Amino acid sequence: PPGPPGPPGPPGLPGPPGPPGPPGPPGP
Amino acid sequence: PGPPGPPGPPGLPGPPGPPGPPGPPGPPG
Amino acid sequence: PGPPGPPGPPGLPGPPGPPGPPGPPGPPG
Repeated sequence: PPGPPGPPGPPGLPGPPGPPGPPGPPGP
Repeated sequence: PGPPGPPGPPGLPGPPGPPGPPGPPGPPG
Repeated sequence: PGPPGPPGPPGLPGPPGPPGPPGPPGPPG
């Protein structure tokens, strides 16, 4: 009969970049 | 011999993505 | 039994990255 399932695939791509960070500190 | 088995399971999710861009400028002094 | 099947497909993309860092100080007052 057929062989067993192959091994797991490789890890996926890295995730996409996150969103922009928060606004910065009040100016001087 | 028998035929080859089915394709294996999908891989794990990839790693976390990188930090997003720097935020916008803060409010004026 | 036949040989093991082909390797599985790639996983999904990883989780989106975290928010970037805070922006620069705003203009002077």
